[PDB]
Amino acid sequence: LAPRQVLDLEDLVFTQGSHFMANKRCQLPDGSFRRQRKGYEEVHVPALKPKPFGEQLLPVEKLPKYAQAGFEGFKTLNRIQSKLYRAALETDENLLLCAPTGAGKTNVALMCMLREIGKHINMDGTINVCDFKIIYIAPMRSLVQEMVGSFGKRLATYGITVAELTGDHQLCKEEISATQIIVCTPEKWDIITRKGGERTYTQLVRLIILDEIHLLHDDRGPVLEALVARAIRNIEMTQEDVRLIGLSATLPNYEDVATFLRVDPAKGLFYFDNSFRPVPLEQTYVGITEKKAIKRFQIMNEIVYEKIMEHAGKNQVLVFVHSRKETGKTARAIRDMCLEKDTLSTEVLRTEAEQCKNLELKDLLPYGFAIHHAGMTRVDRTLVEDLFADKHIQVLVSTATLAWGVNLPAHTVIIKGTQVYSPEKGRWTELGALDILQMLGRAGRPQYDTKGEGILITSHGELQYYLSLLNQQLPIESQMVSKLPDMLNAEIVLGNVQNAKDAVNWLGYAYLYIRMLRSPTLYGISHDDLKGDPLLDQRRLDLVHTAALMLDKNNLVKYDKKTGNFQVTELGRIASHYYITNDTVQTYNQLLKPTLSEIELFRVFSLSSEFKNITVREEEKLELQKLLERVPIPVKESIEEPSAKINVLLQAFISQLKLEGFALMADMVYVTQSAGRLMRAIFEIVLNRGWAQLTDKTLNLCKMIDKRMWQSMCPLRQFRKLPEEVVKKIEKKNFPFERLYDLNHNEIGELIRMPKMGKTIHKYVHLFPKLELSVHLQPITRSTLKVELTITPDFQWDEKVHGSSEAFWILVEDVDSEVILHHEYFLLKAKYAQDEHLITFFVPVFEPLPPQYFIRVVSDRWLSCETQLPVSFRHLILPEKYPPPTELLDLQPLPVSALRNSAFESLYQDKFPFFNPIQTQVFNTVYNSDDNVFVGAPTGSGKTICAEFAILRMLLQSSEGRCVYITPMEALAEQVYMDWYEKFQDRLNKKVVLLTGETSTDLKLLGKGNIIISTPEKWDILSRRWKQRKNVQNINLFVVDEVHLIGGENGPVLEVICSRMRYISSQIERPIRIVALSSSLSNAKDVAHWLGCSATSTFNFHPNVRPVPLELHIQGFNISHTQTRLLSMAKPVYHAITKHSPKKPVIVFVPSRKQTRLTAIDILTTCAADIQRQRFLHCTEKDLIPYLEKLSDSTLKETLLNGVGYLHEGLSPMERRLVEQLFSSGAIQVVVASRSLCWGMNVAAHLVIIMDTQYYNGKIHAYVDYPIYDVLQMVGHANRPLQDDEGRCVIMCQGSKKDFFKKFLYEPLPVESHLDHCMHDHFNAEIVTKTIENKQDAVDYLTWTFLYRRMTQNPNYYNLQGISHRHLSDHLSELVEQTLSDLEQSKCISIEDEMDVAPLNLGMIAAYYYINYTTIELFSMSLNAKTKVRGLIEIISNAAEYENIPIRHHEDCLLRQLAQKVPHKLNNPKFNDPHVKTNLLLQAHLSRMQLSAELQSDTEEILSKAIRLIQACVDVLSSNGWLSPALAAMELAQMVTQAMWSKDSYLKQLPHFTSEHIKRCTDKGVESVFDIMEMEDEERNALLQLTDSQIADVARFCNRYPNIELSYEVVDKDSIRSGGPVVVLVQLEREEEVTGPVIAPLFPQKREEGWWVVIGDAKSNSLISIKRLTLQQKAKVKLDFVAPATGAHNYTLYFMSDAYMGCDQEYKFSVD
Amino acid sequence: SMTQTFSSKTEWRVRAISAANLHLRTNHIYVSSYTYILPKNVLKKFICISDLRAQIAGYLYGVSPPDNPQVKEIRCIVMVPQWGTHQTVHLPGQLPQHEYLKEMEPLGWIHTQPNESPQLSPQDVTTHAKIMADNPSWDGEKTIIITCSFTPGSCTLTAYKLTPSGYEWGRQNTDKGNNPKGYLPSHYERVQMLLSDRFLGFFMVPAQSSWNYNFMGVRHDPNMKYELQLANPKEFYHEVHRPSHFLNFALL
Repeated sequence: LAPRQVLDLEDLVFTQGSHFMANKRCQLPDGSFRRQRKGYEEVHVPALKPKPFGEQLLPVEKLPKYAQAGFEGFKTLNRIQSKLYRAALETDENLLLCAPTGAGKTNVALMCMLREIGKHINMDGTINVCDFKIIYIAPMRSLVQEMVGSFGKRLATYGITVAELTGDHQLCKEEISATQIIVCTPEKWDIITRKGGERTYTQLVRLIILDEIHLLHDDRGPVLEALVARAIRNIEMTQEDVRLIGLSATLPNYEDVATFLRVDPAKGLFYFDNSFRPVPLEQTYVGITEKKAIKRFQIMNEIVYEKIMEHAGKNQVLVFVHSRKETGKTARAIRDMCLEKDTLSTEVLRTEAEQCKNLELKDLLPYGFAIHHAGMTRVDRTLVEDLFADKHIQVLVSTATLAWGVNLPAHTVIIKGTQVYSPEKGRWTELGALDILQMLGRAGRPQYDTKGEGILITSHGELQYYLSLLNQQLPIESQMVSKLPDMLNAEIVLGNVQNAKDAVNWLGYAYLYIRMLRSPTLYGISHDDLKGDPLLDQRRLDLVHTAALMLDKNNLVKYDKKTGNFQVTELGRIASHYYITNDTVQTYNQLLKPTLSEIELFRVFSLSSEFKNITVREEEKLELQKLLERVPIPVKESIEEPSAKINVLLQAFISQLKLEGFALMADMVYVTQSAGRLMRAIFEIVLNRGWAQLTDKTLNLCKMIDKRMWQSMCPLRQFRKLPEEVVKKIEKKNFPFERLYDLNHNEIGELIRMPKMGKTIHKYVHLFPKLELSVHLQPITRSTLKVELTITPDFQWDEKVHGSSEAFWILVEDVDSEVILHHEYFLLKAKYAQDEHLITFFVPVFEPLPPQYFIRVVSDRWLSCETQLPVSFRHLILPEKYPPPTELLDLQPLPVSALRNSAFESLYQDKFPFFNPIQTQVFNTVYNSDDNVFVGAPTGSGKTICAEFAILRMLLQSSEGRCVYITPMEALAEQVYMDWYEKFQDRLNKKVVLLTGETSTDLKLLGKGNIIISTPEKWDILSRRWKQRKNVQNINLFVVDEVHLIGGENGPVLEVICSRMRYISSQIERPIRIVALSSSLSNAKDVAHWLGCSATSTFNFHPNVRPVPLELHIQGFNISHTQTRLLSMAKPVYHAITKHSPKKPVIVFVPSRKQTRLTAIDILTTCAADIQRQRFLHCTEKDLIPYLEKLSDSTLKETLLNGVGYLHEGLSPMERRLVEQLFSSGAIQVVVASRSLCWGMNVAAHLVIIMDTQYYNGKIHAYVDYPIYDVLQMVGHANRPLQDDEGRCVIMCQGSKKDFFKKFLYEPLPVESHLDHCMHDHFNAEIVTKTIENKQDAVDYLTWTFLYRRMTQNPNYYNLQGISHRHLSDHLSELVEQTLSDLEQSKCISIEDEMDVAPLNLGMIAAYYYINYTTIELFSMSLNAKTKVRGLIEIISNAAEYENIPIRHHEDCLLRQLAQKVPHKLNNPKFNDPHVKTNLLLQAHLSRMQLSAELQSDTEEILSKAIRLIQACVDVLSSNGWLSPALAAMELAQMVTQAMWSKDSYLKQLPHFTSEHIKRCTDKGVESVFDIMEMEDEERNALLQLTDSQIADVARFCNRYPNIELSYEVVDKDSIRSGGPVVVLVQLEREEEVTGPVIAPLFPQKREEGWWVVIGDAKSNSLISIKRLTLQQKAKVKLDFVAPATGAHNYTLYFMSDAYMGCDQEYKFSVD
Repeated sequence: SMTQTFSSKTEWRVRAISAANLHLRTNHIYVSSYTYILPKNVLKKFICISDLRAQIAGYLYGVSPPDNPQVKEIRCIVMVPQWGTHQTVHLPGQLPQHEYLKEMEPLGWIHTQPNESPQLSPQDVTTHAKIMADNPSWDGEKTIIITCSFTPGSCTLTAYKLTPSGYEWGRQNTDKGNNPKGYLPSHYERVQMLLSDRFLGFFMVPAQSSWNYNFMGVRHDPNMKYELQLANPKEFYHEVHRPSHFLNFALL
């Protein structure tokens, strides 16, 4: 520990970058010799010779054959590829290959690529696109594009895609889902992996090729070190390997490079000296000694001419100049003095010499000259590349782009200068090492040259350098000490480095570290303290310390030198993510303020440290003052300030001025390449700070920089596909652009007065992005306003202008348009480019009430593309302030003896002696009265005991009364059922039952059950049938728990059933008692009034009265990138534990399954850093090993051994039990639970920490806020009435959510109804059941609801403007009218005389099976007389009930090859629709395929609805008379039950009966359950090699297997009555007493056999009679139909189960 | 031996650099010791959107508190197409018209001026009286003239009423100079004015363009018609107010 020294990093820096020369002498090959001339010296180095070939070349025929396509059309690996193929293709070992340029490294890289491509070959289709990604890192952008097409062409036979990475943000993530090999530059890959929080696609990286890895020696080198250290260290902390491949030049320290790549030097290091160059190179270096300005200049042209003369006619000469300006000039200067005499064929040149024209070019061709630079047209130097390739061009003067981006070789290469102007340095400097090697690397064409000739002309002072570079002697050093602060911040922002210990470990992976060990003298270190610090531990700590301090001073990081801990900041994250050096971010931090002019914004940009080397040269103040004099944004600073120069160049670039100074245009390019991401940094800073005015200015400046125009230019200029010139037409007609939308086509042609293009302007006027906004104000309270914003697009999409999406910013600004009260990012996709979009958010409001807010939606990319909606509150009806709570009276706590029933007292007195104050206040009313009671109290108030009181009262009155207990969540229900099973069943001999899906089952549970526990949907399905069912109306007590959830997403079902129980009690006139429990409600009186609770019997307690006092703390967190925000919460979680509960149990809720594991480990690492390791384990490592013998999660046991547990949906059921056990016992002090488990946790804690309050939604690809109900429920876990004097809770949220949480946690909760959005399926049910028979019945029905009450108390919320009595019958009528017409249009009801409604057949099926009315509608269209078992699944998958099956891009792939294995290949697959995932999951289920555990839990919910949908279909096919498809769906019910296809064998239903068993029985003559049920008894145990316990399982199935012999008879068969009744009697008698339900181990819920009896004409495909039938013992069923005319027809009977396969009976009978 | 060269120093560049510091005067606003209550939020915005040499003006609209009809709460400022000098501000003859202002009564106008003065300007009386003579909605006993003068590092506000005799003089006055004939200090009284934080005011701005025409005075004439919209005004030197400065690089 302990940094002991603060370094000066700048002193340690190698100033010359890649021009640094570590070697002080350079030895040359033997033939080298030096000359001397007038003004220049010449060094000649002779061409090497290959060395005596000491193994043989490899025929491609011997490569592994999965790999032979990459080498299609190839003979034989060359020398290098042949030495590398075994290391490349037969092993996974990391490689470092040093070879001369073009020796064949690229094919060696394909070989590694091909090995990884192999890792995902089955014989399947062939390659699995999904399992991997390959990253090719190339230095130059020109290199990337060549490699993309070159690799793509060679691998397209493998069906893989290679793509460059465009500089974009969110459109370039789309292309990563599609490509397998990504080719990018080091800095591009650095930017992407600096964010990583996307739920990355970079976890698929299996292979990283680092081409030209000697870039380490460049100023860009540290990017390479940042990449490798991040990858190798990520290998440590995930244990999945990534292969690394380095390709470098042959230079010193390559072995240190190999150490840095973790290359085994005895396995993966390959060094091929320059004698392996493809064509031998004769080198010539020319060192000019003349230091005179431009006599050196013409000495250069003198040397160029003499050298070019040596090659006239004999060889083409590629002359390299270092500016797109110098290509033409030098090329013509050569041709100029070659007019003295020339030396040549010519009219194949002259033909194309002005077929193609282009200024200069056979002014620059006569004697086959040419230029090549990035400014020329694509084809205007496409086969100008290839006039050279045909040996037709004699001289080509080019830049370095041709060397990097085009495979164009030449016998002679002349590098004219070695000096280039560098704006980043603001100075002329030498070329980079890569450029020199790349250019000279192009000397000597592949076949035709026996030697290339490279001529380098430079200043004589640089000879040793270029001599060293080209002869294996320029060492590769590390340049990273400069960039260490920036790089280290990136690792902190990622959470990879959380303290200086981490950073020192991280630093040890740098190339810098290797070099510091091998060569400490070079790196400022030191032989005699190295040996006193042999790992350089102190040194690294000191460097990291210096960097940390710098980052702390600039406010990127919070670093305290004691702990050595790092703390991420938002500024810190912005610096890393926008690739901005940290000095710049501090300047922004101090200068950026909300009061900022555009004058001062332009000044702030110009002060960015990226420009720290720019100066105002004297030969620059020409234009710089001419432009500054009248430039549109004034510049306060003088001309002598370089800040003013950068300012002028930015504005000149936007106005598209073109300047005359050579350096100034070069400086302008550097300034504005940087501006894009620099200005976006400022945008993100000010937007996230809320500064409305500055945000608008900066986002404008982004778009101006991007589109090179000011706002005051007509926005039609942005239509890239625009060669018109006819907006300067429009711009001189100064008139509002928004006015052209109004008008047609011809009047535009008249305003701008060009008639011929009135229509085209009109076309582009409406291609311009334009949105319309409407708003629905929804008051929540008098201080919080909910807003529903509807965005309606008002333009035409066109992928030629818009692509696949258009991004917008939604901005809610206050009265003065200076504070952004809320903002969010809105993305309009082309698939929904014609739909309305709904957005909801919360904003604060105060009660003097501001005049208005404003809603802006502006284009993220388009200039002048914004819509602002004033949101005025002059007519906003606020709800009334909530009434005071019910006063908690200081009654002495009521003892359990006041029950006056020793049996009843046996349920409590063991645990506690007195009920709490809340229970004591309500007791009398609940116990000694039958009044309807409302109890509203904070969760954890013992509200459920109060309902137990009412049940106890019922049991005394009735002795056999029914009580229905409703709770909103299935996890709460199952917990209530156990506690209440012990009490009322075990200790009171009543019946406690918990309903399931099956109505057949639940119906009997309602008869026998003394108390029935139920979720809402399960009671809705049954209470709908209340007029048919006495059990439903004969309910003494109806308890609805957690009733405040009527305002949540699933509220309406709960609201419908309660109102139904209120309505039923009116009809039956023998009242049902209703008790409602609730979290503290602000509008408690409305709930009580709706449920008939007298005000004296409504207990409205507010948060302050919770029996165990609650200490709630809400910590705000500023970071808006949720991944970084979570990181900044990691340590504060641990600190909260020590502050608020260092000894008592802690529950930490985290947003996702993955996060439980991470935070548990995080808490432990911080615990061990406290060196309080295992402070959370209160039992010895001994008591835990009886518990720790279930490691199905390998990591939970390391966690438990250190005192921490975690809980998520992925752990086994009893895994969750043991963590809960060890937790509630006290042995484990901390448990980290996922947010989804917050409703079914059987443990409680002293302290609850809520780590963030958002979760990612896989479907909608967006972060969702925790519902307020879930937060209340999480907080209620900080309550231990037996052990704690207090409960504590810390909520860590994004700061923008803080005020909301204080409002709705401290104060009681306001709840509204959302039944007005859920009307159809319930109206359908009440029209079926005849409760609603006309449009007036529908109105009366609405007034029983909770929705009604709230309409008068908060009209605006439900879209009312007055609570007048006619206002809301008008409103109620409209709701009735639109719900009935939808139901009528979808053919579930009929409407007579604009008034009378009645149920249709579909409506009956929908209400009966609890099926959404639109699901049954698509059923009615798709179902048809012919579709069979295949198309049935196809139409059931499309049900609305399966619309919300989750979709993750993870299994966007397992299903891609699951459709490969399903029997029924599917119509037109799209693969991210839930309806096709459900299709494949259903097929995967009948084939007994085992999937993920995630796809397993997905399927268990799919199957939970299937039987209802299958049965809805059978009910539809039959009433239409279709015999074949009906029976087909009837066997689908048994199919989905036992998981089978009908082609499968009936014996696949028996336990332990596997693959080979059926072949053993088809071989003998048994193929039925009955064929087994008796072959001679032990003649079967010798036929099934099975355990005696396994045999016992096969017997139980056979005894539950249906054994009914059916009797059919027909009444009075002597009567052909030509069209009358034909009763037919069927009797069913089984031999057994079916003790138990259906035995189907692969179906999630317990079923009971359901039977159909069908009458049909086999030949006719004609069902005649149909009736369902539940059967055991007795069963007689009657079927009837109408006779035909003729006396000769036979029908066939059908006995059909919905559970078992192979029991289907079939008799034939002609009844005349 | 001379050879010196003039390089233009356009003065709107210097004044535009000053306008960016206007926000600092909004921390040092002083009021001079019927009744009119100006809300601070629109006043501060009105200061920032202004200029140190060119006057700008805004119409005042409000309503008396429920039971207190002797005080006028200023609830809205309307910016209309205008240009100004250091002595007046040229408004269009047409007074604002909008549904939102119909529930309110007009209370006069507020304008800025360079230097403080113990007296309401003569061309200010002429302006106010000439408006009253064309619009009987301006009571005279209820419409005021709030001056906002740029004292050093500060902003001092004074609210004046017109007298009956000041009205009859201002209508007939044609001398636009700063000492016309028949001008007398008995043409105006001071009225009680208070700056408050209790309620917020709001702005209305032109619908088809902005309010600032000082860089394009030719396309502005007294007969110009304009609609309004609920929105806040843009600063004086904002881009949209001087598009020539931007578009005139298509020549450079």
